[PDB]
Amino acid sequence: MEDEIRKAAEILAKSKHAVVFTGAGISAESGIPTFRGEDGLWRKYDPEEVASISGFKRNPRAFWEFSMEMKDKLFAEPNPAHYAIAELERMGIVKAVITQNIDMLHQRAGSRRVLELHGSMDKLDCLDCHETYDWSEFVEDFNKGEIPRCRKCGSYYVKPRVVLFGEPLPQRTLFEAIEEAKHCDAFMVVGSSLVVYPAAELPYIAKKAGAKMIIVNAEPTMADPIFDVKIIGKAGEVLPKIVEEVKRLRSE
Ligand SMILES: NC(=O)c1ccc[n+]([C@@H]2O[C@H](COP(=O)([O-])OP(=O)(O)OC[C@H]3O[C@@H](n4cnc5c(N)ncnc54)[C@H](O)[C@@H]3O)[C@@H](O)[C@H]2O)c1
Ligand SMILES: NC(=O)c1cccnc1
Ligand SMILES: [Zn+2]
Ligand SMILES: [Zn+2]
Repeated sequence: MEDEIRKAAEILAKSKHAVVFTGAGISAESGIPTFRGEDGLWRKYDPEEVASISGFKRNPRAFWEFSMEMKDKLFAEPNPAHYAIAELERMGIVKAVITQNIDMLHQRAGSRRVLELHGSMDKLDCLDCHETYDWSEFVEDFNKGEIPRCRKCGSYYVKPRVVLFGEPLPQRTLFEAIEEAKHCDAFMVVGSSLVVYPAAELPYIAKKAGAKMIIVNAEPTMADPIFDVKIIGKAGEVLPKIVEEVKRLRSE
């Protein structure tokens, strides 16, 4: 059973307002590659021109062609980990999910409260005429290698609602996440290296507030010491185990 998974369930089974923070690691088992080798990535492309709002206004194609070359799974679906977290919310334990991912796999899995720190691929906006579109109107053409283009004014500046270099983090969502970390009674990290703000700081904020800390990651992080329970392994495998044990403790 492993003492780690049991204690995690022991903690969750006792909390009425738990919060889950997730990073790229929770979507690896869905087919979406993590941020591994980001250093090298910036050796092939100028981050300023292909991934900043400034480079986007200067030439939209750089961003889109850059995305086409790197984006792998466009029709990925939530894996067991996402569902486990949605089941936890239905059970009255998890009250919120804070994620850095832009894949929306938490919502598609049933989570009702998802705070997206880096935005998402849900919608796009034409910067010239202000038409808005759902990612679904372009997905197929994009997978065929076609740069999205406004169907109303024909502009090529159709920007997705994700945070790019040079623009601020969504303040109000960030505000809600921090408040979340301050009043939760259990804070669990899943698939995040916790290296950069806000991922790197939210755990410490919840820790100061008195929350019980749990982490499930494939590799250790520098924040591991503050966690009450830390599990090494895959989210898609560990999460469903924890939920089962919580149900067992509940019905007993
Ligand atoms: N400049 C830097 O030095 C640096 C380093 C790391 C991250 N970052 C930034 O951090 C942000 C993303 O952070 P993040 O934490 O979401 O992504 P991340 O890629 O940094 O971390 C994902 C974590 O998931 C773990 N993981 C992989 N597969 C897993 C699985 N199946 N189950 C559970 N865990 C698994 C990994 O071991 C890793 O620690 C980006 O903005 C990125 O640019 C920057
Ligand atoms: N899961 C994700 O949304 C994601 C986004 C960008 C890079 N790696 C993972
Ligand atoms: Zn337009
Ligand atoms: Zn809350």
